[PDB]
Amino acid sequence: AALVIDNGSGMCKAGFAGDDAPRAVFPSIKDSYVGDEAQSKRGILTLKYPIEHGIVTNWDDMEKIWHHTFYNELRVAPEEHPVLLTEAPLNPKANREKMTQIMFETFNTPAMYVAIQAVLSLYASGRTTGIVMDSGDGVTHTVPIYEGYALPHAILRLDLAGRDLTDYLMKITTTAEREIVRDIKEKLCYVALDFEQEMATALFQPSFLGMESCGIHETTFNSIMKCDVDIRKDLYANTVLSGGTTMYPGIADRMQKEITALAPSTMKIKIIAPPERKYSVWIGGSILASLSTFQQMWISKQEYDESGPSIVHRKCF
Amino acid sequence: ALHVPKAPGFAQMLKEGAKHFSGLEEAVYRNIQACKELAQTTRTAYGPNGMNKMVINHLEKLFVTNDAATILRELEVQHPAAKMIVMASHMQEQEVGDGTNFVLVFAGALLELAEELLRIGLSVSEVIEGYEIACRKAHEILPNLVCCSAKNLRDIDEVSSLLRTSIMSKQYGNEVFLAKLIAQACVSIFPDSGHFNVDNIRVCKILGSGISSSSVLHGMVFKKETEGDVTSVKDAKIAVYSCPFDGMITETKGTVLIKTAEELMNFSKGEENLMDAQVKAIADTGANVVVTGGKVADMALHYANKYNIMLVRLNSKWDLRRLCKTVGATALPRLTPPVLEEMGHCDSVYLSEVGDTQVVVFKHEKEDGAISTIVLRGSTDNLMDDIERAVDDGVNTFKVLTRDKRLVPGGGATEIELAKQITSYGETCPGLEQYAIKKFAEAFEAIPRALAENSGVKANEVISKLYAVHQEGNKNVGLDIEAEVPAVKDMLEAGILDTYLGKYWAIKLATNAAVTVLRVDQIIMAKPAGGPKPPSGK
Amino acid sequence: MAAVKTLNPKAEVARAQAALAVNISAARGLQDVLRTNLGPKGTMKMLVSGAGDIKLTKDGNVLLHEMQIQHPTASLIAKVATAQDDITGDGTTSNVLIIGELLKQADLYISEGLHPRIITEGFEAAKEKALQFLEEVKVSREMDRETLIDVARTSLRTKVHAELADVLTEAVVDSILAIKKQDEPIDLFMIEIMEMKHKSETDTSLIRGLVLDHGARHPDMKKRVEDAYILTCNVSLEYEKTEVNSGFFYKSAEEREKLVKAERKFIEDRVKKIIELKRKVCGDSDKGFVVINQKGIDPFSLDALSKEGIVALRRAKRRNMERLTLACGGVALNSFDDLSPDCLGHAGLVYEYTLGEEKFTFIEKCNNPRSVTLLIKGPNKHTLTQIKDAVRDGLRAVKNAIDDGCVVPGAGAVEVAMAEALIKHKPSVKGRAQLGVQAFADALLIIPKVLAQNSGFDLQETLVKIQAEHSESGQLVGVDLNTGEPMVAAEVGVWDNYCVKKQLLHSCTVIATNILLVDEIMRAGMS
Amino acid sequence: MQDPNADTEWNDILRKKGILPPVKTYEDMTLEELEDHE
Amino acid sequence: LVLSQNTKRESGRKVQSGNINAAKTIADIIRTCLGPKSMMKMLLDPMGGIVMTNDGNAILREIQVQHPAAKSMIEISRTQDEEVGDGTTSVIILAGEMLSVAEHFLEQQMHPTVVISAYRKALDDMISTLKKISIPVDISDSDMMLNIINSSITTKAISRWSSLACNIALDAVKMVQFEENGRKEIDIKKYARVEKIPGGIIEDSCVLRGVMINKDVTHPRMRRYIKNPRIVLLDSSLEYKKGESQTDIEITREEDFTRILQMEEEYIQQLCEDIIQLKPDVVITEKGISDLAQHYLMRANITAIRRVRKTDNNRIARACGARIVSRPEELREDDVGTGAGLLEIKKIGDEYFTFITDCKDPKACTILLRGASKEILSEVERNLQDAMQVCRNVLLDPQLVPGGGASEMAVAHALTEKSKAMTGVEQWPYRAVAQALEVIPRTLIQNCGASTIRLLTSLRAKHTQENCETWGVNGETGTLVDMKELGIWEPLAVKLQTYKTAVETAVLLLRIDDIVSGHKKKGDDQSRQGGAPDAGQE
Ligand SMILES: Nc1ncnc2c1ncn2[C@@H]1O[C@H](COP(=O)(O)OP(=O)(O)O)[C@@H](O)[C@H]1O
Ligand SMILES: Nc1ncnc2c1ncn2[C@@H]1O[C@H](COP(=O)(O)OP(=O)(O)O)[C@@H](O)[C@H]1O
Ligand SMILES: Nc1ncnc2c1ncn2[C@@H]1O[C@H](COP(=O)(O)OP(=O)(O)O)[C@@H](O)[C@H]1O
Ligand SMILES: [Mg+2]
Ligand SMILES: [Mg+2]
Ligand SMILES: [Mg+2]
Repeated sequence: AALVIDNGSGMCKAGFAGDDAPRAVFPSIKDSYVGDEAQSKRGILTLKYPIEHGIVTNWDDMEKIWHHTFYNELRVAPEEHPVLLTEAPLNPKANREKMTQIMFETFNTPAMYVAIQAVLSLYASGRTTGIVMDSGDGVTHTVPIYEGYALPHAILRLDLAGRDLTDYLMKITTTAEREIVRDIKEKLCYVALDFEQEMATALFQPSFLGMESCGIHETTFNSIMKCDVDIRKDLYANTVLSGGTTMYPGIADRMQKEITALAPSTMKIKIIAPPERKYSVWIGGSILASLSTFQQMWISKQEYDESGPSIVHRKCF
Repeated sequence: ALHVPKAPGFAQMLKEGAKHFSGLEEAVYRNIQACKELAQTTRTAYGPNGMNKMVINHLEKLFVTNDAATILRELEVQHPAAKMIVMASHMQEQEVGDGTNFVLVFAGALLELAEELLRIGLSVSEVIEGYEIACRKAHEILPNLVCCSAKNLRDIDEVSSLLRTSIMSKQYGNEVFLAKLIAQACVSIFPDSGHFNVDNIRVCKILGSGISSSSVLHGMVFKKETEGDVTSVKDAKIAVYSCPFDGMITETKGTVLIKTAEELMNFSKGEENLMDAQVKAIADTGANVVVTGGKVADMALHYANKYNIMLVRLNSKWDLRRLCKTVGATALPRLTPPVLEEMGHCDSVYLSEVGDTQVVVFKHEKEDGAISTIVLRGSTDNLMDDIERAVDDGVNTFKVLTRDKRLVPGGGATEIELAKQITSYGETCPGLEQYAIKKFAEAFEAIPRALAENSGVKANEVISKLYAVHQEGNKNVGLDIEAEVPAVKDMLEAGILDTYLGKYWAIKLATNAAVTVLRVDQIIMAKPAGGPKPPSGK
Repeated sequence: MAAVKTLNPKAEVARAQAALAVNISAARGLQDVLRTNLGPKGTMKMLVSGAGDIKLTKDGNVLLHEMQIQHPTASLIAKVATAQDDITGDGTTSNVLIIGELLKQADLYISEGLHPRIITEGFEAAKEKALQFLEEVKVSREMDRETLIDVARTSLRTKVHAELADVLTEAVVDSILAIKKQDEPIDLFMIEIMEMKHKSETDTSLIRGLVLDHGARHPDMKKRVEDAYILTCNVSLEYEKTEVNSGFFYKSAEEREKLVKAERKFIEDRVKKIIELKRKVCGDSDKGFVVINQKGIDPFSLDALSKEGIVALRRAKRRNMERLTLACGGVALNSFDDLSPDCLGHAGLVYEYTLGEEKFTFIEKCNNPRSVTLLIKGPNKHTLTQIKDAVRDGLRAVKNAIDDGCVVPGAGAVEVAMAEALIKHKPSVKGRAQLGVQAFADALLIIPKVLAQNSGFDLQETLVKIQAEHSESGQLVGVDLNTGEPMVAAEVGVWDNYCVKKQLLHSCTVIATNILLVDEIMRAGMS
Repeated sequence: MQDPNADTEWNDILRKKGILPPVKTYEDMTLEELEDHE
Repeated sequence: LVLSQNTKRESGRKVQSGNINAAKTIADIIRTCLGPKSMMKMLLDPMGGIVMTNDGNAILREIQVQHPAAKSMIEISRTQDEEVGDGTTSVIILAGEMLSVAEHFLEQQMHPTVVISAYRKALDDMISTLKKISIPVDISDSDMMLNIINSSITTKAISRWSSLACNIALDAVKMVQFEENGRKEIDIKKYARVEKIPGGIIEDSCVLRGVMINKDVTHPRMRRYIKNPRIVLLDSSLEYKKGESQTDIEITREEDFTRILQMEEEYIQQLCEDIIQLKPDVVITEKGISDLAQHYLMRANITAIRRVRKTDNNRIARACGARIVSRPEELREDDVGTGAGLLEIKKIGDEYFTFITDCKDPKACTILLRGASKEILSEVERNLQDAMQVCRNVLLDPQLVPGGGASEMAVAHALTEKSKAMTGVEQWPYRAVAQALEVIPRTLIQNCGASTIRLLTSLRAKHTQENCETWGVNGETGTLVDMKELGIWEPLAVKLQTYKTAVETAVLLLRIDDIVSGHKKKGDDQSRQGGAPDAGQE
């Protein structure tokens, strides 16, 4: 089979291909028996999670985690199973070379592949083309995808995530009380089609927060407009949202309306954002690792030995 | 007793949606039938009388053309043997640029005749032997059929007469105009060195004035506007920068650390004074035109307007490289003033409005340069795309003539002479190879047959006439398109000629494709994937 | 995927090698199932219908029709076995085994690139030589009770337990040796077979008379008659309405009463004729009178006959007419127009037996009955069915041994000897059909092989011992199922039917040849 | 669905994950019919 | 809309190539079942049955198709089987080859009417050539007729028992030969019944000098063996049945019920007395016989058999020389049947069978087949039908023609030699139809496992000499032989009908260019057939 380790700036969410749920959610997942079956895990339990804002800070930590998400929470061997790792969109090449050196050299994995988290999210929803708006805890990303691959040239990156969202709400300071504001953020926070008619009975606009770059709907629109005019229909009509940040307000229709406004009066835009399987990236990875085109895309161990960081970078510089 | 079970072994162990075909009946004949369907799909587009096709691809995009390779690309060919013939046709397009439809027609014909021979009782191995030996004879023969040669590629009348044939099959009605344009463009390029690069012929498609309004431009055209207030320049001193037209910033991270009210008061004035100094150094080198591959800053644009410099912004890097080749400049990664060698020059750089489109034109007056543009006017984008394909055919023919200046007669003359000579060779070869040699010979008849069928005349009358006249000794005789009845005429004296290399490679690739398709005996198709397509091809 | 699938897309097709593989695999599967049926050391299979009914069987034909199979080759072989059973009664398991083994031995050489046509030519040559060797080794014997007993033993010991086989032997041989007329083909219909479900299975007996599965429906009728005149009739003694829709019309209750008395005059007259015959033939109560009617008898007629002391059974079987006229010795009548005492038979005993809810009528002590009955007694329905199958096999066996006065040694002896003769004959065959001959020989050799396999011995060692003994001595030898050693089948009383062996050779060769020459199985009659 | 449901493995994986939902007898013969054969 | 939603319509070269490909597919289904080295096919009926055969019509009859061209080819096979009873594979293969060589000419711009005219000319000349190369035969030569029948069964599974099957078919046909009132007739369909009892051995199968039915005596007192039976046949029931009218009776008197029942008994007595007046030994009825009638017939010492089929009764009439009657009062000695030499009723297996099997001059017979199983005997019956139909075709037209493809090659050569004088445009289709006849030898050679190219070349060359019209192929050795040395001689009628059917179907399928499908039947009112008036007709 193929181990599908979904880092997803969350937990490890590792398992096997074919499983509808991961089997190794390490971060925040016996005793009185004999052996080292708690101490070895007791060490990892208090180890800081390397990925911050969707980027790996401490690699030794991450490697120790993976090693403990292979030998302890899966009780398997990576020397015979291909691995599908996940990376955040627009992830530096250096991080890719590091993780590929870890897998092929340390864990001696026969073959591996690194997929974009938004692409796997789109896969778990069953589609292969569309523009994914991924807004988590630290970053916001718009990933246009056509034929199942994240077009590396139309990835617009703005920053208005859970933190930036709860910020203005705090404005309306202490950790516990800004987390009361964040509890309200976690709970119902219905998106407003029009803030006028929503405040009458009491990210889209940078000025609201205090930024001066662009809204998320503007971001999606321009990411669609930096693609093929023929696939434009598919991008506009298959916009898939993901991320607990964007889920909390449940923003579908405000986006839809202002994106329709921006787009020509031709393409009909439909946004599918009701899943919330809480393992979308994992299921997308499992689907990919189950396919045979994954064997096609395999960066093999021999390929790695022959090319190195160049094979991880897929040439084409 | 109401169901036949799968036989023990491979029939049972095979996966669910997989298919297995084996033998002449399940595999060879089905492959030949698929290739025949392909050849039939593209046959009616062969030649000047070939009709256009309106292919709509999966993205609902429309292609109106009689260019075989374009139709094949935009068709979703799913049968693997047909896929192989298309792979051969695309290799022909890549190597030569013209002759893809010949490859298809000839491969389909060879496969049909191979099916015939297998039915009479020959083995695929013997068919392959005969086809290969006959291809070798065809290659031995073709050099002797060469009638003309270019003898000069710096001229424009000879080059126009030479490109006319390649740009006649496509765009039959207007072939003197387009051949003139493509000859003008090709000869402005093609330096004293024998190397000719086809990417240096640029084609700008602007809409609205009929194809006769097309023109050649010794220079470059960009469907852009100017960033500043200046729009025209008569003695361009272009300075090209791969960097933006802004102040250089740090690669790590930059923070303006203020600790005194004075630093705060002076920072912005210092920034603008720095920008003024930079652009004034550029202007003082004499540059009146600046072309940046990156963005433009508001202050830098301000000062470029102040010092009367025309600013142009080219988003693409290939556009920047081609502009550098055009003007004789060097893309500087810094905003430093250019040295006398790093600067480029143009007899004119101006903003114009061709039709609805606004364009920036870098126009030389000399009848040369490193890059030339063909501005195609036309009432339809599809029409202009078809004319661009015709331009590509003419340019690839010019390159083939730079590589090999030899020419063979067209209009089916070379094909008929090849058929005759290879039949005469097969009549001498004893053994079971003679059948396959004679079928390989008769396969050439498919070309004048398709030309006749498309002209609207009886292919049998035409082929009989051609055989009779080529028996009398005339190897340069081919069929006449200008005849309501079956007729024939001297292809040479008419000026209808093909490229030795074109025919060479077309025959080689078509024969290899047919022979490859025949060598298949078992096919084991897998269940169709839902995979996100090939990873490398993106 | 082929020619047929382009015209009928929902078509199933097996071509050349695939078709051969399909057919041979199915044949080998049937053989694997039936290998255990062969011989007395075989095992009984239990077969449960979709209703839950139980069958205990060792019979190849029964097992075939009862196995749950849907294969075309299995259908072909089932029909071949059904023909074997319909004509000979035995030889079905051996039929299936020889078919499967011919197919296997031919696949041995066809996998080596040999064409099946040449194997079939070798099959035909070997058939000729084997039929010759069979006619040569057949033992023409005057069919005495001892010989017939040994034959029926060889069959019944394969089909049932040893004690029950030793009983059914005497029953079957006596039954046939009784219903048999000198040089006149044996009508097995003249052996009724009645099963009773009350006592042990070793109580199965031969009644030298008849057993009807019904009795008298009038209670006052005697339940036992000693010296009985039997009147076998096919005359309605119940009320029959007119064909032409008559109906009665009366103007008074007295006229209605007269019409009620009159409407039965027609049947009262036939009852009176019977009663007058009874009085004229037995003027006292010393003898008895038994009427057996193929048609009905209404309660009025039953009363009229009981009053005179007649035991009347009604609605007997159309075969019992002939069985009673051949056992007892009367004449079966469709009318009592001119009936005489010569129309009557005699039975030295007639009585009735009640078993639960049913009644039986025994007619015994006939003089020289050319018809008898086998009373299959047993405690279970499946025991009775098993014994019925066994007695069918045994009756067919004795009939065939009498009809074909020759008899062939058993225990695979004839097969061993025919294999040796075929192998010695091989050089006289021209070309590679010698391989077909070899295949025929090793196929014939499956009977001793399976017999050894079922007695619990090593097939190869036993077979080499047996072939060695037959080549050094020439004595027709087969398997001793208790020692695994060679034994002379003719000396130990293991006999087979020459007709059965010939039918095996012919039908097996023919069906195997036709199967090997199949190159396409095709189901395309859909839609 | 995003793609046309056909004989492909992608739809099958989606289905496995949970997306893209997937004369008889003498019993009937009359008096006349019974006589017919007998 | 204009036409229904379910109405599809195809037109043009697509339809033509599709029909030709469907025909070619039907031909490829049964191409391997041709010749003495053919292989069997095990087809599965939708009734759970099985059909093992190498008979073209059996195969194509158990297949069902949806393409109308394939339907036309199956109808070809049916027509050939009904007319001549052989050639059901040769006809299909020839039609397929002709449609192939017509596909060749329709790919070019030749109109189907031209191909059709050429086909009709070629058919005329095929007929002329067959009649010219044929030979006559003396039908009184039993050995000659047996060899003729062997040449027809050598291809079928019963070839193993060839003397037996040949004698069976010959005896059967010679007996069922019947002339009455100046009209010769054979009628193998109604007489010469084939009755197959599974079991026994095929070598004991025989044709009876009489008939056989599956019936027993009505009463076990009847005789089952009679050595000179006088036989009476009846269409009427010997029972007392109701009248046509409403014959309700009304009873008031006491004696009337009993008298009516006695009247019934006396009517039965009177019928049986009308019968006994003729003093028969056997009485055979198509309807029932009452038990009282059995009593009276038995008193007369008459054996009676009831519920016999009308066809069986007609065969018994033809065999024993009797006339069926429906009113015993109208019975005559001219209606009584003498000619039978033995009536027996014997138990075959577990079934009683009535034989009338010592007849003198029986104009009907029963072929008693014995064998391994029902399927094998069904195949034997089909083969015997082939043999008998061939024997009949011979006795009608005693002209003989050489087989092994010799006739096909002779005709091909004659047509090729006549084509030279044509000098028109139909010479190509003509010479194609001439060279399409060689698919019979070709297929034969293929089924042997020999080299088609070399052997067919040697044969085509042999048939160009003067006295070589009889040279053909040996289907069991893969060589060339003279047919007067091999012995394979077909009936001229068979070959004529084969060629005619093939050419006519080629014509039928070439005239089609358009298919309209899906439209409804428009007929539901009890399947309207013809009922209507006309214009006078007086
Ligand atoms: N004026 C003409 N008369 C006859 N044949 C011509 C003429 N112009 C071009 N051809 C023939 O048309 C064929 C090429 O046409 P085209 O459709 O472009 O096929 P390809 O794509 O293989 O070049 C060549 O055989 C060429 O000789
Ligand atoms: N006591 C015995 N010892 C050795 N062989 C026997 C004995 N009884 C029967 N056989 C052989 O076993 C074979 C199979 O017996 P049976 O199963 O009744 O025949 P079938 O296989 O036709 O049902 C027969 O060929 C018979 O000769
Ligand atoms: N022994 C033989 N050798 C060569 N050809 C034969 C031989 N026997 C028959 N033929 C020819 O081969 C063909 C066989 O016909 P067959 O397979 O029975 O199909 P059909 O007669 O129904 O067309 C006929 O043309 C016959 O003349
Ligand atoms: Mg061209
Ligand atoms: Mg037995
Ligand atoms: Mg025939």
